[PDB]
Amino acid sequence: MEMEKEFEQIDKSGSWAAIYQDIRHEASDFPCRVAKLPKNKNRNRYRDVSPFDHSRIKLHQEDNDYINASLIKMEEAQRSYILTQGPLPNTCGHFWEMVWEQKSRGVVMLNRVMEKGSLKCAQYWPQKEEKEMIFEDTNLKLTLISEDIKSYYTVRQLELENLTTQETREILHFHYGNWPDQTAPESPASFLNFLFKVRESGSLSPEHGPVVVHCSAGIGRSGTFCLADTCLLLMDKRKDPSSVDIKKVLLEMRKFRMGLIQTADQLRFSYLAVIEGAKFIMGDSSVQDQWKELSHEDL
Ligand code: VO4
Ligand SMILES: [Mg+2]
Repeated sequence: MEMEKEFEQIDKSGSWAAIYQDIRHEASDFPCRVAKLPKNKNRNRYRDVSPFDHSRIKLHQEDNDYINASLIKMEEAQRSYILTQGPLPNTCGHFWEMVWEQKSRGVVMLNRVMEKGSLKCAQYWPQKEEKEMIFEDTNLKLTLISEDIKSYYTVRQLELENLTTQETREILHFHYGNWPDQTAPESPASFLNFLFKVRESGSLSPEHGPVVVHCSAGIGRSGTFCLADTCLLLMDKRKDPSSVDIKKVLLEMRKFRMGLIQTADQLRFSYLAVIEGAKFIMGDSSVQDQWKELSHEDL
């Protein structure tokens, strides 16, 4: 409720840029010394996007434990996320080692491999059932089991095997197809339909490790996805939409990874998505089918 009154006041005053710049100014600044070591240069996709030392995910190998990935641990909401960059050709084994070690069940990919003429993420999962991937460095095998291709997103079932122990795990891949970099999703409905598909899969259960969320840099689209989810969860535990302070939640998330939400329009969209999602949280179950129909996911 209060977020909705704030939304209309910011909209009618045309001050989303100023509100967003305020968040940038107030955001935490913590050291990223490991990310900046010379030996880790080729493990970072972008020179200006690094994990903080205090929240970085450490790989369980004595050689080099570095991956560009951050644990966003939302204490009040009681949910954690791992936000990471799109893996590079040389860090795909590290990525799946992280998924294994952290016991994640879901990977949310919000970008395409090719965007705007450039390669934004390595092809880190197999595209054909009969062409499985072996990651020699980390001793992992990855097989495509099936995929469900909808109009704007795809859900894949993957099998991840630890070749040292022969244990296997099902990993769900939720792949958003039409959310461009530095933009907001096309509609709250299509975004919320996707978010609730991730939720319904069980991938966010506290019984599993944290869901892995990435785009190319792991901060813009990834931050928008996690901000909306966390705000809806906070509202859900209290059953009180007016108790959620979305800018405070975003500043809390930014204690764990720099730069989350990259444009003023992504911040504005986050308000829109949380305000709409609140209808479901507060007991209008029918609204979820409305999002699905407006999503045209079968067209
Ligand atoms: O590739 V993302 O720019 O949305 O951090
Ligand atoms: Mg507010």
